[PDB]
Amino acid sequence: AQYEDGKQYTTLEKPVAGAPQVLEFFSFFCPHCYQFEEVLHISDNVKKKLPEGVKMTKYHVNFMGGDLGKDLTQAWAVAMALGVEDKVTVPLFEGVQKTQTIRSASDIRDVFINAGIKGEEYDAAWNSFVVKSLVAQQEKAAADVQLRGVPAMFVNGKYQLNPQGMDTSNMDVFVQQYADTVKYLSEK
Repeated sequence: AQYEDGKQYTTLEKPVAGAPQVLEFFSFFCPHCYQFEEVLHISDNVKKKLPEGVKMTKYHVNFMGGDLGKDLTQAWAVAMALGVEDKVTVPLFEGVQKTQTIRSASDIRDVFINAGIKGEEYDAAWNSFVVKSLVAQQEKAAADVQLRGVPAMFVNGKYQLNPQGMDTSNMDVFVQQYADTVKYLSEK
């Protein structure tokens, strides 16, 4: 009643097994995504509503931005492999959509160095298999769920969260509603 399949979430017709707990696809080029992270703080709020044990996962997509899009996906892999995701996210959104300093593969690297990673660590990580695998892993995940647009978040690999069927009025009300539905979906 409170959460029906079709209002606040749509049950995937052809569910994907082996998928992570809570998956969230995004792109540094996607403007709505900036609103999701920087303004709404969706990623850190949903995390503060998820039950103990469950873990969130973010993947970058390459159908937006051209070759540099693919580089940002690979750049995102490096962010995951090194586990510095909780620091490079903002300056990458700002460097691409706001300041507009990031316009090639070199500027992205420059962001990481200023962030706190050695210039040798980044480059060595960029050409690492763990990174290539993650780029192939992300691409596959995005292809399985037949992703068409970002942002987007899936649960249990069998439930796609619909932001359409939720409160749009109070920005704070949509946040909690978006997080609550994730809590329920996680338990089910």
